[PDB]
Amino acid sequence: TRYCAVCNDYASGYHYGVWSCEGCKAFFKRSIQGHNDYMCPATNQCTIDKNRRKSCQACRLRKCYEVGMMK
Amino acid sequence: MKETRYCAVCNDYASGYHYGVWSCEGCKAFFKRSIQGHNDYMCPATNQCTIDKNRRKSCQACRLRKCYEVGMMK
DNA sequence: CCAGGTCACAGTGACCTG
DNA sequence: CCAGGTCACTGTGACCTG
Ligand SMILES: [Zn+2]
Ligand SMILES: [Zn+2]
Ligand SMILES: [Zn+2]
Ligand SMILES: [Zn+2]
Repeated sequence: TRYCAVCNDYASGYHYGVWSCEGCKAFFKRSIQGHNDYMCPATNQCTIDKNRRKSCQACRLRKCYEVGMMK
Repeated sequence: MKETRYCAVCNDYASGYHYGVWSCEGCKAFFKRSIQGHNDYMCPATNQCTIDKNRRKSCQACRLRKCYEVGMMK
């Protein structure tokens, strides 16, 4: 029992370099294909979790990189 | 004197006066859906998000909050 | 006018393919 | 096993209807 390094949902495998859910995986995936900068609605410290992850993409991506994800 | 109207909620161009405040089509539809039943809205931060035109799709909780704050009434 | 409907559209994530 | 694809679902907001 492994948990997403990004949001802590249950991981599905080791994706882009860390343990991660299908959600963070695909998100990260989408991200590297090109995207306008994201915007945090608050102060750049959101709580990324299983639910809240859909809300702050900016924080999600940041956390994506922080925990390691890379192509 | 006033050249334009702005959305009391998000500050984007207002389109009419909906739910009792000048509002954009976005905030109007948002509020509409929200009053149409139970809502599980969450804040990803501390319940003090900035709702503007770019951050509006981001926190539905705070958006609703301001909807009510500024006067919207069903 | 406005309220409430509608629907093309974009992000999402579970699941498939290779 | 995984990366990268797919696509059913869902929330949005621009528009329409009554
Ligand atoms: Zn995750
Ligand atoms: Zn954030
Ligand atoms: Zn608005
Ligand atoms: Zn919020």
